[PDB]
Amino acid sequence: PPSIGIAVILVGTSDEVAIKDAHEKDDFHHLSVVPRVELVAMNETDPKSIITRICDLMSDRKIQGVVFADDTDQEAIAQILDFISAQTLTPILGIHGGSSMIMADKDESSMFFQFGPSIEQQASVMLNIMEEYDWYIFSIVTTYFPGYQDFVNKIRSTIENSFVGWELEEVLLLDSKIQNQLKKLQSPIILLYCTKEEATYIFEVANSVGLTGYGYTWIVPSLVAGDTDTVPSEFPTGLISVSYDEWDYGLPARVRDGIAIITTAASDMLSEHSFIPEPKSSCYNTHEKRIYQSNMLNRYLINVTFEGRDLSFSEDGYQMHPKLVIILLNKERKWERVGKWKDKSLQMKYYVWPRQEDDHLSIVTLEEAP
Amino acid sequence: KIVNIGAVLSTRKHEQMFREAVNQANKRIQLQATSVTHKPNAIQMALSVCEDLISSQVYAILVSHPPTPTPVSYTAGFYRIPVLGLTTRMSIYSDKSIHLSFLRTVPPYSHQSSVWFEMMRVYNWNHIILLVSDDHEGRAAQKRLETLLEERESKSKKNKRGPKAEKVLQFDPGTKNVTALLMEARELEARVIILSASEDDAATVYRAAAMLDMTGSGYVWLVGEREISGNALRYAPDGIIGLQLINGKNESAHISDAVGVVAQAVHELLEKENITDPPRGCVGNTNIWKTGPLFKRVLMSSKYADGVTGRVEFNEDGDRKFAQYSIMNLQNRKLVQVGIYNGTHVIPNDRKIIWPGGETEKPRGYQMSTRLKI
Amino acid sequence: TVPQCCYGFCIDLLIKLARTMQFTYEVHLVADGKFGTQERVQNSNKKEWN
Repeated sequence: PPSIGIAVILVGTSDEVAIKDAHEKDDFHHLSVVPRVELVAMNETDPKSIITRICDLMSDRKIQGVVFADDTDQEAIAQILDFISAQTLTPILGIHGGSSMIMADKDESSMFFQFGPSIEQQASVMLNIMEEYDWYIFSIVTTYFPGYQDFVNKIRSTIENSFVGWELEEVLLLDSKIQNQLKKLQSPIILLYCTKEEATYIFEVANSVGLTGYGYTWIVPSLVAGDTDTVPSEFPTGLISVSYDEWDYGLPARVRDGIAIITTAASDMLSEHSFIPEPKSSCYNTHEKRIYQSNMLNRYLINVTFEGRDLSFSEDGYQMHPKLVIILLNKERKWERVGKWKDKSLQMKYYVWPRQEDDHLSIVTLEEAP
Repeated sequence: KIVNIGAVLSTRKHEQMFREAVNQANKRIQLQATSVTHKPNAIQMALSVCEDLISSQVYAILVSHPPTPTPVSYTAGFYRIPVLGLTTRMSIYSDKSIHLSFLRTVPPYSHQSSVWFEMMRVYNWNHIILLVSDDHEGRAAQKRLETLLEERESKSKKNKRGPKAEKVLQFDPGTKNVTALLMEARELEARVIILSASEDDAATVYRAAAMLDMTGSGYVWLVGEREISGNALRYAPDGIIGLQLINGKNESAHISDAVGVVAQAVHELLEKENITDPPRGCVGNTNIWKTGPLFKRVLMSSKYADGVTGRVEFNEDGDRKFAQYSIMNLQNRKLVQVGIYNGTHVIPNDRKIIWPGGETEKPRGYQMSTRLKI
Repeated sequence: TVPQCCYGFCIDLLIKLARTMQFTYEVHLVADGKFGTQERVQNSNKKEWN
């Protein structure tokens, strides 16, 4: 079993000795090829540094694959990872930070990926939680951030099969007129699609709105949640945002996901096709022979199961069976873990949401017809 | 007070004339400049970009396309730096998501066949049959075709109805056998064949276009110069319909007048204050200064009445506005200029522009078929 | 998927309809079983008229 180079990019604070337990730990004899691990830490946030040390991973060492993770949520470096990745024409997936955060409009020639659900799949999880919310009052207010008409018609798509009359109040394309236009808000849930910095001033106009008070709900996305440790004081109190795990899912376990998905990505290809790619000639010198890449391997690499859980990356790059966590902010000034959502499947801590005006009317009974 | 502005292109004589641009530019308070060549390796391309440009620390940089191809711009976004484009008539560059910042010197093909949608009165033909290659930029292209199309319905809210559409077909890129496309074309009663493609794209288009005589006399096949450019003249069909974007040859003089507007932009930077000078070192500067969005509200807001290339304009996306395309009628295995739009200005030729069929006579493609199916 | 016999007073009314405004009447049958409806597909969230 040949050991092919794999670039593992550890950004920020990380455990290298433990990274040997997340990389060097073992190799699976079920495969006709072996992993070859490359682990270093370059903490620079400049993309030309990603080009530097990555093009060094190709230049000095010889890598058939690569992996990286981010120490922050800035996705410009991810856009880099796309551009230079396809420039290298090799797949990779962000395991942490903005690297794990996907961006819109994945490059066609790019075989790279990331760890996370689709914004579509994200909203789907938001719907499973809507079931967990057991609330019929919804609405749509969101900005020009990516997926605008997309996630619009995607909301209309998620409720497009809805038989129940659960009310989605209105659609709002966000842009003084903030609260002036937004005052029509009715439904108990507060849900929006925009950036997190966009959510800072949006949340400022939300405190300016005051409609966020108790007896109402607030929904936000995984990336919209951003850093759990980062709480803008203007966001809704204990706001409910499910996300991919910022705690539970191991980033070194994500390293097992990367190197693993690389190996299994070589499983059937090396098996039948018996084709593994060579390392790129050079960042300068790989331009001509670059025609030697084809779409079969990654296409063959599509269907996969990581640690038994489906590892297939979506044609858009998301995970076939992504592991998402039901989550919310708390009133303790911390993000409260509200559960986990595995595809349609989901879990939570309690049988009720976090919960003048009366609470509710029990009025217990038993059905007696008529 | 030297203000640094960037540029990129293939032509080195254009780099000489770019240094020349910094001079009269400095005349129209001071100017700075730096340049970088074109690297076949994209890694080398944007790499040496970050070498020069970051060190250059210009707000925006011109770029050509010696033929997506803006990974150096992908570096500008790392600093959220503004970007000044020229070349591509493809609107993948006009996608705002990937690169939040790019400024095209002139409008791409984005309005190209849409100028024919303006010609809906010109040819007075209300039946629109849509052919295309299958690609992203093409997908958005026909999407815009629907927009301006659907735009008429909004205008139709409020002369014998309006410009009705027909089947939209995006041919899978690099089509061996277009027999599916032309096959669909046979059933069409309309004579209006609307498509646009790259050269090797257009291969089966113009080549196989008459293979079934799907262009058969009276069938109007209209397109742009970007469709007519390249090998399109080799197999070029008889009496084909199309135009040529005004000044669509080269971006050199477009770089001249482009600096013409650039001085207006930095002049607004002089008309502004508290702007963030771009940081020098790429490595070591981890935060994009807010001047990028300032460069959006500025370089975007920049409008020059008339430049060396004519009126200097920009769309809402900031490329050009009211831009012209020169109508060129196919004759003698060549395209003879039949006029040009303002975007709105109908210019009839001196000679009658002849259809692929007999002369210029305007057929009606709405002709019904006796066979009536149920 | 081959030709078979078709007749009816309705289809007759079609025939007379052509008998007013003349168009050669081509008899085709249905493919699916339903009449038709704009309907939801299984994926892609695009209107499917059935």
